[PDB]
Amino acid sequence: MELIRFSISIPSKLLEKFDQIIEEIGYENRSEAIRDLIRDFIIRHEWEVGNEEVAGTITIVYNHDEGDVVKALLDLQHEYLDEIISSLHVHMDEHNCLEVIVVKGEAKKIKMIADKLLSLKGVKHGKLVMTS
Amino acid sequence: MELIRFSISIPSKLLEKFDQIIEEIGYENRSEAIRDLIRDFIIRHEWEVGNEEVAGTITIVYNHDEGDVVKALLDLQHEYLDEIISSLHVHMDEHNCLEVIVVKGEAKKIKMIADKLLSLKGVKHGKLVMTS
Amino acid sequence: MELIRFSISIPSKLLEKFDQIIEEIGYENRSEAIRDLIRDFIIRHEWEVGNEEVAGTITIVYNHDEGDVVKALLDLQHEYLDEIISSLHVHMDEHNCLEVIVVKGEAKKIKMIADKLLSLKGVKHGKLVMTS
Amino acid sequence: MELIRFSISIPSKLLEKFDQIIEEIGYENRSEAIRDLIRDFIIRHEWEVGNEEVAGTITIVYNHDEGDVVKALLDLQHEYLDEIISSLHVHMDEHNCLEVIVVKGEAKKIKMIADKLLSLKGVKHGKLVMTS
Ligand SMILES: [Cl-]
Ligand SMILES: [Cl-]
Ligand code: NI
Ligand code: NI
Ligand code: NI
Ligand code: NI
Ligand code: NI
Ligand code: NI
Ligand code: NI
Ligand code: NI
Repeated sequence: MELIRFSISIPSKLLEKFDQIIEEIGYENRSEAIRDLIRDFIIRHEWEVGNEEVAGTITIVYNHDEGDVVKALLDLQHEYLDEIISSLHVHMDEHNCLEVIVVKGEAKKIKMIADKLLSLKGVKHGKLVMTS
Repeated sequence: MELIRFSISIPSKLLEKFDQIIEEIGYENRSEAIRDLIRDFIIRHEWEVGNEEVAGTITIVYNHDEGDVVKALLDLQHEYLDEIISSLHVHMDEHNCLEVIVVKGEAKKIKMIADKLLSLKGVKHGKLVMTS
Repeated sequence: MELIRFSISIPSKLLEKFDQIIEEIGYENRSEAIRDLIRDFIIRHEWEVGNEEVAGTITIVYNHDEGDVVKALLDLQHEYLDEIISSLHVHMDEHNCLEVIVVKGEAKKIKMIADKLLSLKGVKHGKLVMTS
Repeated sequence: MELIRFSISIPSKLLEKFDQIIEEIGYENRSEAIRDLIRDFIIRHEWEVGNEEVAGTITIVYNHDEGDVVKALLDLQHEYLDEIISSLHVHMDEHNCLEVIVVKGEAKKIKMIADKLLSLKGVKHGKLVMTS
């Protein structure tokens, strides 16, 4: 409606990995993709602060052998019964596990639970995904 | 390492709600905020680059009456058995569903299926969380 | 403590299939296995009539294509939200599905729900399994 | 078809609670009751006969603190990846778990794993529901 240009300083290695992925997706340029990022952020954020009701999936990959991650995960999960519905676990290989934990409840409490889990030791990856 | 600098054209109201949320969270500059978003975008999409062997969860939400969405999904999924391992399904309310589909395979073929799924009359959007 | 012998009439084809399986398990004879059956029955039964609290797994295999079984299953499941926790579904092949539905609640209501489901059209197999 | 007749030695108190429950349910004779139990036993175990390719759910219940039960399970399961597909896990209370493990493979190897699982310090019993 009325465009304003500004500049940003970013480590070159990083900006290039971006350009590669973005180039792949079909984007015409950066401003375009960065705005998406920005636009999505704002939205994902108002929910996170929302403090309402969300249903979510916490996907995580972890080497069950590195530390007591397997221990911690359960203890942490059993600590939040009301918010944790059930959990799917797929043994990816001799050492690695993929586990998606379904959670329902107050976005605030859930976004803080997702954090606790993903903040764990053996946790390699992980991401929360919410719904209205 | 080399710190490259560049600028982007962005609509005001958009750039407004951003800075606006930026303060709240506690950033120092837009460059910090924006860089993160980028590091995160890379994390989320690097798999779409190349053809490495991936594995993860495809979370979606739907209405099991609103169309053939249900049969469609099964017919579709059952088409790519090899890539789709299992899938958890929570019933949110009387008509709306939450279903996490776990998969593993080659990025190109994975995104091929991810797209075909997300794009169906009945599928009301659905995020992806894939690693390698 | 004080053994009483009685006799039973049973289709020969049947008694032989029994003898085969029982022979396989490691049983020394029939009375032995039949008593197990009887002993288990009595126990599984007092729960079923129990009317208390149980957590259960309803495993079922069905050709999603034969009838609207896929339809019926969801409609029936969404009809019992409070009792149905979540559901795992594994696409066994182009036509067949294995789906284990987790349920919690009043044994009476749950044992009657398990029935409704397994009584469905496309339903080939199925069995309820309860816990204290 | 030929109706064979045979008799069995059974302890009274046992044969007592049986007939006792038989009336309730509404049977006409013990022979009806007993025959069913047998038809059902066959349904539940025919897979243990031979080596056909089976698939189903191994439902179990445990206490995630009571021993190494948890790590044990994972180490064990991760040993037979090929046969074990996925597994749903509900948290019942503060220390007790419910976990349905979905598998597919050859009867002999399936029962081999089923046994090794059911028999572990931490596993407080667990039923099997397998077909072909
Ligand atoms: Cl930074
Ligand atoms: Cl009969
Ligand atoms: Ni614990
Ligand atoms: Ni595992
Ligand atoms: Ni089909
Ligand atoms: Ni549903
Ligand atoms: Ni419906
Ligand atoms: Ni299926
Ligand atoms: Ni291990
Ligand atoms: Ni648990």
